[PDB]
Amino acid sequence: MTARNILSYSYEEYVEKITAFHGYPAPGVLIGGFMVDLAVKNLPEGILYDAICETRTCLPDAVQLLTPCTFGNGWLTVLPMGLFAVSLYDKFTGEGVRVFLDVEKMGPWQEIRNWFLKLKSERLFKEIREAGPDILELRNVKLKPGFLEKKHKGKIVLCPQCREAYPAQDGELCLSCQGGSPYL
Amino acid sequence: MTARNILSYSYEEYVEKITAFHGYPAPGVLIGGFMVDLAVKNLPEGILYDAICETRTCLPDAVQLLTPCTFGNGWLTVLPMGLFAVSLYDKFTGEGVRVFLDVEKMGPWQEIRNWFLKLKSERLFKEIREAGPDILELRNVKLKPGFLEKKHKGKIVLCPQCREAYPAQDGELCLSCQGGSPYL
Ligand SMILES: [Cl-]
Ligand SMILES: [Cl-]
Ligand SMILES: [Zn+2]
Ligand SMILES: [Zn+2]
Repeated sequence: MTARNILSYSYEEYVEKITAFHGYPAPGVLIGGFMVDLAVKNLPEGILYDAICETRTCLPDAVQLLTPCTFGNGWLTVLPMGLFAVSLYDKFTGEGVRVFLDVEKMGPWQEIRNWFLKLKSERLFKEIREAGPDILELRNVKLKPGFLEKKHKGKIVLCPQCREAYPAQDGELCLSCQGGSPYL
Repeated sequence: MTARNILSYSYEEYVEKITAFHGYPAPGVLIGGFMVDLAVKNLPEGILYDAICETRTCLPDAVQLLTPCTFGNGWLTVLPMGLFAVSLYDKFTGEGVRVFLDVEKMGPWQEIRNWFLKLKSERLFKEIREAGPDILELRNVKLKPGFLEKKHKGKIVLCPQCREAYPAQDGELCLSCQGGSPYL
């Protein structure tokens, strides 16, 4: 029954939007909402930010649903490191904020803890909403130089093997024909 | 002025949705719409499919906007191989369809060709809509075994260095502390 807006959305509006997009109101994307909300609230007002998720699970959809950063526009980067953390950072300077879960704060919340630590769901969902940002920690960060590199003006050539267009830098065949092909 | 629906959307509804999500009605996401539409139209009726994009640029947002597959639910995989191609495949069997651009078909469309090949925009946008799926080719594919693997029931441990939770398989530190950290 606790009032828990996520950016401009009510918690119920946010649950609606995320089930629509992600397919299920997954704990990770719900918690993810609180994280992105706290992160945005701790950036300077009106700035243009990029995003980094340190896990591929759930958290990217919280970012995509709530921020202008998407996987397809490149403003969201996903580093698959298995860490339930997101950073939002100034695109010009690389200064930003990282938000992650603080298990030290999940005393009052054993369902969130059992979920987070995969220890072996109506109760879980109520807890996420009650906890809100109380299970989160924030830290100022600055991105490494490589994350703010000029993107390269690549020359497009034709792969002799599959006859598709690809960046010439990738080699004498495209990366698929080199062995990256997922297909039999 | 050509009628060009993209799944359930009109071309104008689709342009609206994609500018909202992606930030700009980028040629890639527009073309991407035609691709995902042709792909879905060539899967058996009513089946549950996963998606693969072979480039990170634009094409993922066409998939995310039009299909239930998202980066965060794991039903969309992005293989960053620089190839403007998407496949949709049966999640159970791995049989699917790959769609890509056929430059052989871009005779009537020099603006699309100049864009696709990066050779050095009101005209480009009109052409994409006029061309529709005429610049696309389709091929039946079956995914390699590794893309249909059972996902591992990982044990969650605490990184001694950063004291965040991570999968024990990753090592004695988490992948960030091992060196994957994007932060200074
Ligand atoms: Cl991950
Ligand atoms: Cl790529
Ligand atoms: Zn090739
Ligand atoms: Zn660590």
